[PDB]
Amino acid sequence: SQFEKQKEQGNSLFKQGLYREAVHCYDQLITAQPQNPVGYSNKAMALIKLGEYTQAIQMCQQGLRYTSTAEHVAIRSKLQYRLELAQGAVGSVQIPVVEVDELPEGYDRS
Repeated sequence: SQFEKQKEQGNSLFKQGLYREAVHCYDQLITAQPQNPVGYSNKAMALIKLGEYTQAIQMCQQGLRYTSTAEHVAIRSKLQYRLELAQGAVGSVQIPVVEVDELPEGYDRS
């Protein structure tokens, strides 16, 4: 029986820029024992990273149910912090980290 092993082994994947795998690395906590907010303190940060803010808020309000104690004194406010920003990014973009652009097909050829 384990929990932190599968989750921590994807904390890097969440930071590699391939977030689709990183969602799929924190979902097993919400199914192994959802009685812990940490399962909603990393998925709740990778769903937003693809653009699924709509699903991230549906996880923030399901992790704040498990921060009733000092074992999660910061997660108690990190799911709120992201909820407090998902309602302004589910249809807008002012915190991008992987956006891209090209030339106007008329640049100075240099």
